[PDB]
Amino acid sequence: VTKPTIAAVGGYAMNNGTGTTLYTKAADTRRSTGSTTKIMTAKVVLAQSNLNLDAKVTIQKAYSDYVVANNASQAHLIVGDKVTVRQLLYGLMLPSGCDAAYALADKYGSGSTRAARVKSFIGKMNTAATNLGLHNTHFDSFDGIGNGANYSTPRDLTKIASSAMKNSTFRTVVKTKAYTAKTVTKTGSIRTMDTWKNTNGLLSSYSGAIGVKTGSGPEAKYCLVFAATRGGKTVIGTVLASTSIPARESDATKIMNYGFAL
Repeated sequence: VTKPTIAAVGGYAMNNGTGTTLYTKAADTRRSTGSTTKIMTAKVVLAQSNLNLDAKVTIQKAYSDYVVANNASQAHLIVGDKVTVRQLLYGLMLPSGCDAAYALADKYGSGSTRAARVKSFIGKMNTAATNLGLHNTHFDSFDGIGNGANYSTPRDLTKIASSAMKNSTFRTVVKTKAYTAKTVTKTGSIRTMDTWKNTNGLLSSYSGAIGVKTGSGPEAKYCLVFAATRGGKTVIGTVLASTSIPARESDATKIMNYGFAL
């Protein structure tokens, strides 16, 4: 059809299976990523050699005080509770839990203090980007809150998502609309947390939708990394700095419809 007009200042889409570019709009112009940064955190974790999805992590007061201070989005994890790595991945990706991101960084970074392990974890995120051969991506935080040193591009981010989608656990989490965690309490009892719902509205509005993660920030504005399959063909892409929640959703709908019609 005809190229669609979108509100996002940055946009990109490709055939996930072949790598062929389908849509472009300032595809290689660097911008702030906000919470879309959490896609890489999940990717690094899932690639750890010492990965055990059933391993349990104790929620520290630090994770809790962190979201309060930066008034970040959270999964409402309760300090004292024991949560598995698998549950933390759902907490990170669905409601966009920055408290979960912190817990994952602290667990998989290497070092003797929490401060040292987060530093090491962020170093791992950048190494992963270099290994993907990226040139316009740099991380300064494990969640996207950090600073102006936290940037990427619509093309770079799409390649990061495509790489993560190669992991079945990642694909499973990302297409999940709702998840309810049953955690272990400080005294040993089982707690049913309030249900977590995925912030990505395409999972319900766009048929074939299968991913992947919304994002936002004071500088990043409204972002979304999307993916969908139809006729055995899957297009994956990114939209950076759209003007609102609904606008970001139609931007992506428009790009995907165009990509499938090419």
